[PDB]
Amino acid sequence: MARRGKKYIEASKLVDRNKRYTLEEAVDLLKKMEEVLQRRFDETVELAMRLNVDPRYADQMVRGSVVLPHGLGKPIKVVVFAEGEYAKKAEEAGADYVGGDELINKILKEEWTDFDVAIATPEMMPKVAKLGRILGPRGLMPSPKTGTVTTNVEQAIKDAKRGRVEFKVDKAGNVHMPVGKISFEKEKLIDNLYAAIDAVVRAKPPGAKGQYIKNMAVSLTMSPSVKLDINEVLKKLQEKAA
Repeated sequence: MARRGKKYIEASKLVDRNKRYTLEEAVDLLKKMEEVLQRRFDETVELAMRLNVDPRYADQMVRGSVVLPHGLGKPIKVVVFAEGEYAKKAEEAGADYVGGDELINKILKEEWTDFDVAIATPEMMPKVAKLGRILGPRGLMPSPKTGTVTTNVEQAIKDAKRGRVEFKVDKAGNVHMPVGKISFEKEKLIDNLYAAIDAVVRAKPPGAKGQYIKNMAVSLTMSPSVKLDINEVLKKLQEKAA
């Protein structure tokens, strides 16, 4: 498709390079970007924060959850990659699709992605990796950052079913949160974004020193990023609270 790349750079031209945007500006750009990108799946809206923490220490771990104000109409369809004891727990907890090598091969070979969230045990991730190419782009790859790689499958399934978004900073201090679909009306996306940003703000650990947030940006899965103005956003956020 000698079309897709023309579309990517056009969408990039919408962003002022070193410009740092308000949430309301950014969601406006995301929508304009999608107008150009015209993707055939409903792109996930992604929040990226880099935090000033070394999570090697317990007291600098950034970990939490938040029920975004606006999510997809329920029920949320949940796939769990699991074997043995964990598969039983998975289905007991109400997972829609529970499976191992067969499930994984069905997804890859039939290009079947009819579900809202994927969770995997740590033991299954090595087998799940080959799903990176179909799931990655659709925001469906199980990841520790979304807390979707775990042996505590029951709590992860229930959290997904309730729209509780889980986050966990990585070793480099980066948090990634999906905060809705681009198909959502903007007012909803702005709401979800304050909600998510506030949650990470409140997760500030006791060992966190100096300037907590070092970078913030929002993206669609396959679009350029929009940098956010950290101090503006935190001001807007504080002004609506205390």
